[PDB]
Amino acid sequence: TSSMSKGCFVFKPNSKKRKISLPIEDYFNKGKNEPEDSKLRFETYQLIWQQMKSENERLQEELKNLFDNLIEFLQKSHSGFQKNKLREIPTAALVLGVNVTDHDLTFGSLTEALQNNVTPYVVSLQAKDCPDMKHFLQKLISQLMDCTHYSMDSLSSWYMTVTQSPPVVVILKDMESFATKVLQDFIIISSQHLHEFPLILIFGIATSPIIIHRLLPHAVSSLLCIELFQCKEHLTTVLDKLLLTTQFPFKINEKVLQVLTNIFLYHDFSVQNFIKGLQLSLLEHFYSQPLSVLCCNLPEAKRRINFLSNNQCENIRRLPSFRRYVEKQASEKQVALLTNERYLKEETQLLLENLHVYHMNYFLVLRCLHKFTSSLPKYPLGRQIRELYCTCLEKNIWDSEEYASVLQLLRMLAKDELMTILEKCFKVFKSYCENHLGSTAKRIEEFLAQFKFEVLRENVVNFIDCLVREYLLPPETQPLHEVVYFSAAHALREHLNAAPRIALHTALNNPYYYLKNEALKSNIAPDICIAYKLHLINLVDWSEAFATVVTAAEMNEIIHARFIRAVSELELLGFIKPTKQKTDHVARLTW
Amino acid sequence: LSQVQRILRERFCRQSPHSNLFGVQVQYKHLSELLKRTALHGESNSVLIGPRGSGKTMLINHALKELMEIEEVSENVLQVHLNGLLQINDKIALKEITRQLNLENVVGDKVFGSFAENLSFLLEACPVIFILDEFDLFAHHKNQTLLYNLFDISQSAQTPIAVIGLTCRLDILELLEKRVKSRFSHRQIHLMNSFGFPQYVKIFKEQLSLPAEFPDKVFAEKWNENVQYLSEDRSVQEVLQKHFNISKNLRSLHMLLMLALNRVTASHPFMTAVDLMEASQLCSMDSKANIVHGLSVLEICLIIAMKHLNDIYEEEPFNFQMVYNEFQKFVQRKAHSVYNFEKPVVMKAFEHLQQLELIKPMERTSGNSQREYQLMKLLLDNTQIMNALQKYPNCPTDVRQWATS
Amino acid sequence: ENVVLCRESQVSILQSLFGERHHFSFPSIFIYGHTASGKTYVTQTLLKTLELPHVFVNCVECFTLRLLLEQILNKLNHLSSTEITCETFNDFVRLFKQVTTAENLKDQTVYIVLDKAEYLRDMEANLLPGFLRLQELADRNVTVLFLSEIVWEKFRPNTGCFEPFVLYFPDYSIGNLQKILSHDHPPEYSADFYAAYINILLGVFYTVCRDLKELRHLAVLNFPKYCEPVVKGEASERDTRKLWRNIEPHLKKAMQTVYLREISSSQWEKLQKDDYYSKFILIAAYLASYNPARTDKRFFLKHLLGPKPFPLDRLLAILYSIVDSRVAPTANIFSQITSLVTLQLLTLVGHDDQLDGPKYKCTVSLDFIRAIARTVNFDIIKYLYD
Amino acid sequence: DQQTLRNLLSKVSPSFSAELKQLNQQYEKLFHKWMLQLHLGFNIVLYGLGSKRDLLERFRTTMLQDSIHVVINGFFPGISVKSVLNSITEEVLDHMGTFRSILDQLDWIVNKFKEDSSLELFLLIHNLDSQMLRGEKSQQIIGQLSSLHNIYLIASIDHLNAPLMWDHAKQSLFNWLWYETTTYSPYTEETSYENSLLV
Amino acid sequence: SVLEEARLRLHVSAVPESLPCREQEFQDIYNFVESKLLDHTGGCMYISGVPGTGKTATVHEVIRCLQQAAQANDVPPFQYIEVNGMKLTEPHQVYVQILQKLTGQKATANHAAELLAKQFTTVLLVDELDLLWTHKQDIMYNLFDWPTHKEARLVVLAIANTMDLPERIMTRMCFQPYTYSQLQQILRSRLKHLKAFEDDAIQLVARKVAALSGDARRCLDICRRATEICEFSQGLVTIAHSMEAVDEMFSSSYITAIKNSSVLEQSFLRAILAEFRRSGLEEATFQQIYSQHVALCRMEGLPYPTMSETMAVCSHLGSCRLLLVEPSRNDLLLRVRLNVSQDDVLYALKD
DNA sequence: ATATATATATAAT
DNA sequence: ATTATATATATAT
Ligand SMILES: Nc1ncnc2c1ncn2[C@@H]1O[C@H](COP(=O)(O)OP(=O)(O)OP(=O)(O)O)[C@@H](O)[C@H]1O
Ligand SMILES: Nc1ncnc2c1ncn2[C@@H]1O[C@H](COP(=O)(O)OP(=O)(O)OP(=O)(O)O)[C@@H](O)[C@H]1O
Ligand SMILES: [K+]
Ligand SMILES: [Mg+2]
Ligand SMILES: [Mg+2]
Ligand SMILES: [Mg+2]
Repeated sequence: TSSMSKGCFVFKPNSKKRKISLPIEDYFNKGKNEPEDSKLRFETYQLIWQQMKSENERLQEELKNLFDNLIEFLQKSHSGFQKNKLREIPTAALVLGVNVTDHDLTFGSLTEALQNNVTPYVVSLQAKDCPDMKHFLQKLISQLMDCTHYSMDSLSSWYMTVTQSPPVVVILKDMESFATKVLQDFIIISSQHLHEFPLILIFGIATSPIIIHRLLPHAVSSLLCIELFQCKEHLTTVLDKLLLTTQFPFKINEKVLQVLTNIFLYHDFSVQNFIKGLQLSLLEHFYSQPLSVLCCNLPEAKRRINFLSNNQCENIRRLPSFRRYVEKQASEKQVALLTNERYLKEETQLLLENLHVYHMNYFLVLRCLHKFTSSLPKYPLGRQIRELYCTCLEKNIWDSEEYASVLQLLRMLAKDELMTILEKCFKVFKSYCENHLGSTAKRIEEFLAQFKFEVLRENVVNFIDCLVREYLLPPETQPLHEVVYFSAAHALREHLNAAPRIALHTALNNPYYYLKNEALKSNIAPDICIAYKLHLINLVDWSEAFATVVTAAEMNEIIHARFIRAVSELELLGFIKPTKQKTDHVARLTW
Repeated sequence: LSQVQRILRERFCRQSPHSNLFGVQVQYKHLSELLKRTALHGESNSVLIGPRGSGKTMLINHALKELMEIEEVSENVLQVHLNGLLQINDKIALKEITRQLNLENVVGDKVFGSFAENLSFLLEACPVIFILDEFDLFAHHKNQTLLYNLFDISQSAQTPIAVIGLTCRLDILELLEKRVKSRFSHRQIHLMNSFGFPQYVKIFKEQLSLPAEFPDKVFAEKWNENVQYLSEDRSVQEVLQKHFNISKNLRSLHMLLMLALNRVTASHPFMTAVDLMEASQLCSMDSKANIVHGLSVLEICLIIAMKHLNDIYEEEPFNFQMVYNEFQKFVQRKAHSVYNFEKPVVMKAFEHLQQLELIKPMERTSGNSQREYQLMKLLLDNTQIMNALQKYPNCPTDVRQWATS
Repeated sequence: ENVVLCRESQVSILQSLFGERHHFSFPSIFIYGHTASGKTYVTQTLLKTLELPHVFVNCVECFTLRLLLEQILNKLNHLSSTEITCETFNDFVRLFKQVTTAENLKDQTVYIVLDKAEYLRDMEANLLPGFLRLQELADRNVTVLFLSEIVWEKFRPNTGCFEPFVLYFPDYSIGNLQKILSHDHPPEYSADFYAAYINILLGVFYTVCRDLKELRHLAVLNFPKYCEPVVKGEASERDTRKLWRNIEPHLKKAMQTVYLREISSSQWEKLQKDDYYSKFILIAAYLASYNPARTDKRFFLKHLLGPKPFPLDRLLAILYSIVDSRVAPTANIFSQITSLVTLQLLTLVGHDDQLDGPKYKCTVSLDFIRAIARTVNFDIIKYLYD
Repeated sequence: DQQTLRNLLSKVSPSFSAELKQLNQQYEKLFHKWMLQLHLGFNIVLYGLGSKRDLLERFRTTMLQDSIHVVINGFFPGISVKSVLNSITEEVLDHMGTFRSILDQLDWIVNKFKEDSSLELFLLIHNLDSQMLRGEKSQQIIGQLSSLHNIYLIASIDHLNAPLMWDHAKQSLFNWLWYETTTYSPYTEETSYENSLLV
Repeated sequence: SVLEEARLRLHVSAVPESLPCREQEFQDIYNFVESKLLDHTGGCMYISGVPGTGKTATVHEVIRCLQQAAQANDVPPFQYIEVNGMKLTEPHQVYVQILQKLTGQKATANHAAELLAKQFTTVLLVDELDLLWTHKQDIMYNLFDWPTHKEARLVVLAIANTMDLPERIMTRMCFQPYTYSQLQQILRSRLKHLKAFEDDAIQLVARKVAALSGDARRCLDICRRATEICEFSQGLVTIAHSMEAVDEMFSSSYITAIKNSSVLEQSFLRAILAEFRRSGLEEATFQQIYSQHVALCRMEGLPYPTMSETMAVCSHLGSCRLLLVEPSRNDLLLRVRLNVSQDDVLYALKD
C-alpha cells in the first residue's frame, strides 16, 4: 500500500458517494468543555485576524514617499522618447532590503501605482522560469499580450498594433538569481530597437548596489542609465497600530513579546514572520483558554457575559487573578460571588470595563512619556516606542533604578526645549479623542498658558512622575487580565525556531530523560545510544567495542548484527561518511 | 577590360568547368571507365576519392559532361546530387531523391513500410547515377541507413546504380561499419597533388591566360605574350616559391590571382611584378600582431605583466589579482607616477581583453566566481609580444624597457 | 548625410573587390577589427551608396538558427518587390534560389552582410561552413561578409572549410581621431575653437581610451564646462591658457566618475548646470575560507590565491568560539547560513551532498567584512594573520 | 555479517519497555493541536532522535481517515521530487498525460489547486533529509507546493544538519511548527537499504 | 568477346542456384525446418558469423526448396515473411510490418503488438537482430518468446554478426569464415566453363583475402577489378594484374599522402617527431610543437613562420586526419597526437 | 498524447 | 575538458 518498486502511493475515495465534505472547525473541538463556546471562539479569532491583516496592509501602503520619485523618473526619461542616436536605456535600481519575503508585496504594491498613472503595460519576470534566451522572451511576450517562435520583431509588431505612445515597464524581482548570459544578451538587442520599442528596466536589488558591476561588465554597463533609489522603522509603526491601539482587543505578554522581537532583530529582519507570530498566538490563545470568547469588542464582551453555561461560570471563578481579587474583599462579598452566578455576572461586566478603561488610560500616557523621552539626549530607557513598551510591561519603571537617572536628566532642560516638549504632549491628548484623562489635558494647557524658571520647572518635572505612577502599571496586577492576555513563552518560541541538533545531542547522551526508568544517572541503552557514545573509528575495532559493551549489558551472532544495524542507523544520521585512508576514519560531530 | 574581368572572375571565384587537368590522368581514367561501365551495363560500383581544394568537384563534372555528349547516354540517364552539409538527416535526404528524380508527383500520398520500400518504388518507374558530395558527414548519422541502402541496392538489385563518394578523410574506412564495408568495393581514386614546383610555374602561366575564342585578337596576342614575359621574371618566382612552400593547392593560387587582377583598370592595362608582390602581402598577414597594435596604452601594460608572470611561475594559470599586483610594482617603482590608475578602470582593460579573446578561461563557470580571482590563461605567445611592441606607433619609453627586463 | 573620413584605401579595396554587377566576387570576406574602426558604418554606407540590394543582420539578435534564416529571406523579398517559412539549412538554400530569380535580381551581385560574427559558431557546427561556401552551393552570384572582432584562426572549424580573404581595418591614430571629432562642429562657435577643445581632451584621455565611441560621448558632456569662461567674460577665444586651465582638473574627475559610469551622464550634465547572527556567520566563513587550518587552534581556542573551500564542521566551530555566549543550534541559524548563499555572499562548491555536504566559500571582499566587524565591535584583523 | 542474518535474528529484547510505552500516548495528545494548525496555513516538521515514522503512521490511522492523503518515503532509494509531482498530477487530478518540465508540471498543479477550493490534499513526508530530496530545487518545488491554502504537510527530519535545505525565503514558504517528538523505537525500515552498502 | 562474360559472372548480384562449399549447413537448416513444419510445432533458431559467410543466400535457398517441396505437395503449404533490421526506419516498426504482411489491416505499433500477441504455418525471417535492440529489450524478448507457444506454430530464424548476442537478453548454429580451399573452389566455380583466368592469379587473390579477412565480396571485387586492369593492357589475366589490383584495394594511402606534402607541413611533422623524442609522451601542446618548428625553419632556411599561418598548416594536416587535434576554438592549447605511427612517418620523410 | 532522438543545462569525473 | 544525467525541443507514432 505504501511499499512497491515505485514512488507514487495516492489513495482515492472513488466509486463511493462521499462527495460531501467536512467543514472546518470540526477539528478545533479537541476537548469537550462546551460545544458552542468553540464556534464563537473561532469566529472571534477569524474577525480579529482579518482586521489585523487589513490594518497591516493599509499601514504598509502608507509607508507613497518612494513611489512619487519613481513615477516622476518614469515620466521624465520617457519625455526624451516623446521628443524623438545611441540612447542609453534608463534604468531604476530599487534597493530593497535583506527581507526577501517582504519583496512580494513591495513589488506587488508598485504595480497598480504605475498602472494608474503613467503606463498601461507593466509585466514581471523571475529567474526561476527564465534560464535561457528562448524562455526569457517567451514569458515576456505572453504577459505583455493580456495587459510560433516569437522574437524581438514580434514585440515591435505588437507595439505598433496596439498603440497606433506609452512606455513599457519591465521589472526584474530578483536580479541576483538571473544568469549572467541572458542579462548581457537582452540589453544589447533591446537598445538597437529603442526607436520602435521604448523599454525602461527596473531591477530588484537586495544587496548593496555593487552587484551590477559583478554580473554586468563595463562594455554593457555603459548602455544603461543607472539611477539609485532606496525594516526598523516599519516594525515600530506596525507594532503601534496592531497592539498599542485599543481597537484590537487581543494583547500579548512581555515574554511572548520578548520571543517575537528576538527572532526579528537577531536572526532575520522580516515583518511578515512577525505577522506570522501573532497569528499563531491569537490561535493559541483562543484554544488554551475556554473563556477567551470575552476577548472581543467591549459592548459585545458584556453581551457574552449575560448568556453563559454554568461550567463557564465555574471557569470564571478559578482564575488566579479572580482568586486574588475575592481575597482582598470583605467577608460577605466572598460568599456573594462564589455561590450565585447571577451576582458573578454583574461583577464581571464591571471588571471588563475596568479592564478596558485602564487600557485606554495606559498607552495614551505611554505616548506622552515618549515625547519626553525621545527629546532627551543619550536615551537611557530607549529611543524607540517598541523599546519603551518592553521595559514598563515587564515591571514598573520607577521601581527600577534606571528611571531615576532619567528624572535627574529630565530636570536639566532649558526653556526652549520644554516649549517643544509640552507642545507635543498637549497634541497627543487632542489626537486620541474620548480619552479618559480630562483634568490632565487642561493642566498641560495651563502650563503652556503660563508662558523663577527653576521652581516652575520642578513642577513640570513632577508633572510626569505622578502621572505614570497612576497609569503605568504591569497588567499581572489587574483582575480578569487573562481574558485578553496570553503568556506561553516556550510554546511560541519552539514553534517558530527550535534546535534539532540538541534534540539529537541530548537524547543520545542521556537515554534517561525520555525514559524516566533509571536508564542513566551520571552499558544498558538502545542500540544507537551505545555506538554513539563509544566514538564520542576503524570498523573492525569499533565492532569489538560494541561487542564488549552490549554483552556486558545483556553461537548467537546477535551482538554483531546489532552493530551492523546501529551504525547504518548512524550513517543515515549526519555522523558517518566512509573514507579510504583507513577502513573508516571520520568524525563529523566534533562538538 | 570588361570581358577579361568577366572570364577570370568566373574562372577563379565561381569555379567552373575548364578543360585543363594537371596530374590526374589515371585517376580520370579509372573514374571514366567506372561510370562508363555502370552507365552502359548493369554493373554497379562504389568509390571513395583528397584534401581540400584538390579538384574533386572539378573532375567529376568534366566526366559527366564528356559522358553526356554521347547521344544514347543523354536520352536515358538521370542524375541526383546530394551534399553532406545540406541534408543532415535521412528524412531530409529521402525527400531530395523523390524531388530530383521528378517523381514527387508519382509518389504522392502513397505510404511505404520501410526506407528501402520507399527507395524501391522510386527506382521501378534506365540507369541512375548518385553523386554524394562531402561524404564523411553522411557517415555520422545514427545507423548509416542511407549508406547501407544505397550499397545494398547496388550490390544485389538489377537496376544499375553508381555511388561515387567525395571526402577529405584519409581514414575514411574506419568511420563506416563492418557491413557497409563488406558491400563497398574498395576502389580508391587518389587526387593527391603529386606535381612539382616547375609544374607549378607552368600552371601559373596557363590559368592566367585568355582563351582563343576572344574576339579582339591583337590585344589577346600581346596579353598572352605579357604573361609569358612575366612568367620568366625572377621577381614573381620568389613569392610563388613562398606560396608553393606553404601549399600545393591551386585554390590558394586562385586566391592570389584575383587580388593581383584587382589592380588592373583602363589606366593600368597590363599586370606588373609589383602587383603580384602587393598581392602576396595581403594573404600573408599575421592576425594576432595586428590586434596588439590597436590595443590601448593601458591594455599593453597588462599583457607585459602577464608575460612576466609566465616566465617565473611557468605554465601555471593566473587571475586578475595576480595581474593587478604585478602592475602595481611597475607604476610605483620601475617607471614613474603617471599610469598609477585606480582599480575600477583596470577592470575595463581586463574586461576588454577577454572580449577580444586574447585571454581564455582555464575553467568556464559563469556566476560561480567573481569577475576578479578567476583563473585565466594568456593565449598570446612570447614571440608575438616583443615584435608587436617594436611596431607600436608611439610606445612609451620605459614600457618597452620593462618588457625586455 | 553620411561621410567616411580617413577611410579611403580600405574602401577602394571594397569597391574594387565588388566590381560591376554581373561580375562574380569572392564567396566570403571576413572583416575583423576593434571596438570602433568603422566596421558597421563604412560597410553600411558603402552598400547603401552604390544601390546594391543588401541585407544587414545582427547575429546576437537572432539567438536561434531558425530566427536568422527568415530574417535574411524576408528582407530580400522586400528588395525584389508575404511570409516564407524555412526550418533547416537545406530549405534555406532551395528558397534562396527561388527569391533571387526575380527580374531585378537575376544578373546582380546580392550581398548578405553579417555583423557580430563571434556568436554564429555557438549556434551550430554546420552553419559557419554553410555561409562560407554559399556561392558554390546556391550558384546565384553571392558574396557574404563577416563583421567580427576576433581573428580568423579561432573561427576555423576542425574539419576545414573554404578560406575567406582576410581584411583589416586599421586603428585610428592620435591625429586620425582628431580629424573625425573636429568635423561635426557646434555652429555657434568657430572651427578652431572646437579643435583646441579636442586637443586638450585627448591629452588626458588617449592613455585609457582609443575607442571612438567613448571619446565622442566624453567630448559632448564636458563641452559646456569648457565654453563657460568665455560666456562669463573672464576669457576669450584667443586666451587658450585660460581655456585649458579651466578644463584641466575637471577632466581628471571625469575619468574616475563619468568614465566608469559611477555618476551617470544625466547627473553630470545637471551638476555643472546647477554649478545579528547573520553578521557573525559572514565573519565566521571569512575566517574559515582565508585562514590555514593549522593555525586555527592558536587564534581561537587561546588573501591572494583566493578562497579555499572549508567544511561546515570547521565553520560552526569558529562561530561558537567568537560569540561570547551560549548559542543554541536553532533551525534559523542553520537556515541563515544558506540565506547568504542565495544572496551570493557565500557559495557552495562541489554539490556532492547538501546536508552532509560541508563545502562552502566566503565570496566577499575584505572591505565588506571590516565594517560589519566594526558594527558589532569585533576585530577581524586580530584573527587573520600575525 | 550478511544482511540475510537479521531476518532470523528477531530476538532482541527492549530493556526499558514499560517507560517507552508511555510516550506514545503523550504525543498522541499533540495530534489534535497539529490537526488544528494544519488547516490555518501552518506546516509541521518533527525534530528528534528516533524513528518518527511510527508516530507519523499512528497519526494517519487516528486522524486522516476521510481525506485524500499521500504518504512520501524519502528513505526509499529510487525516490525523486519528480515522483512526488507525478503522484499528484496523474492520480489526484485523474489526469493521464506527460509534462514537458518539472516546473511546467508544478505550474499545472498549483494552478489547478488555485482554480478549485474543493480539493484538500495531505502531504505526509516521513523523511525529508534523504539525499535524493536534499536538493534546493527539490525543496523549492516542495515549498511552492506547500504555500497554498488547500494542501497540508507533516514532515520529519533525521539529519544532524537538516535545516541547510531552507533559507529565509523557504522558511517563509513552509510555515514550520517545530515539535519535540523523541520516541526511542529504532529505525527499522529506513536502515534496511543502508545496511547493504557496508559489511 | 571473352572478358565481358567474366564481368557478368563475377558480379556479386549473380548468386548461383547451387552454392558450393555450404552444403552441410544447407542440409542441417533444411532438416531443422522439416522437423518443425510437418508436425505443426513452433521453435526458434539463431545464426551468426562474420558478414561474408553467405547467410542470407543459403537461407533463401532453404526457403526456396521448401517452397518447391510445398508446390509438389510433400509438405503442407506455408506463408512466408522476411524483414531486415537495417531497412526499417524505427525499431518498433517490426510489428506494423509483420501485421501488414500477415493481415490486410494496418495500425499503429502498439496496436500491432497487441494484435500480434493475440494472434500468437508461418515462417518468420529476421535479419539484423542488433538494431532491434531497445533499453526495454522488449522487441528482442517477444521475438524469441512468441513462437514457443502451441497457438503460434511459428518458426523464427535470426541473423547477426556477433555470436555471443542471445545471452545478454537473459540454438546458436554458426557459420565460419572461408579459408583457402572453399574460396578457390568458389572462384573457379563461377568461371567453370570460360578460359579467362590463370590459376596462379586465382590462388594469389584467394590467399591474400583469406589471409586478411576471409570474405567473398572482397574476392569478387578484386577479381573484377583485376579483369579491368588486364583489359587496359591489350587475352589472359596474369599474376601481375592481380598483384597490382590487390595493392590497389588493400594498400593504405597514409604514407603516400605524407610523401606528396608541402615543405612546411613536413617540417611541422618533423617538429612533432622531435618534440615527442624530447618529451617521450603522446601529448604535446601547440606552443611546444611551434617552439621546435621555429628552430627547424631557422635551420632549414625557410622564412620565419607566423603563428596564424602555422595554425592553417596544422588545421590542414588535421583535416586530412594525419593528426588528431582539438577544434581550434582554443588556440595555443591544441594538444596533438600522431594518428599515424612514428615508423611510417620516418619511412615517408626519409626519402 | 506517447515515445524517441537531438539539443542544451547541470552535475560528476 | 569530457562524460553522464536531467531536461528542452523536435519529430515520429
Ligand atoms: N590538377 C588540377 N587541374 C585543374 N584544375 C585544378 C587542379 N587542381 C586544382 N584545380 C582548381 O582548383 C579548384 C579545386 O576546387 P574544386 O571546386 O574543384 O573542389 P575541391 O575544393 O577540391 O573539393 P572540396 O570542395 O570538396 O574540398 C578548382 O577550381 C580547380 O579548377
Ligand atoms: N570614417 C568615419 N567618419 C565618421 N564617423 C565614423 C567613421 N567611422 C566610424 N564612425 C562612427 O563611429 C561609430 C561606431 O562605428 P561602428 O558602428 O562601425 O562600430 P563597430 O566597430 O561596428 O562596433 P563593434 O566593434 O562593437 O561592432 C559610428 O556611429 C560612426 O558614426
Ligand atoms: K499548509
Ligand atoms: Mg567540391
Ligand atoms: Mg558593429
Ligand atoms: Mg545479410
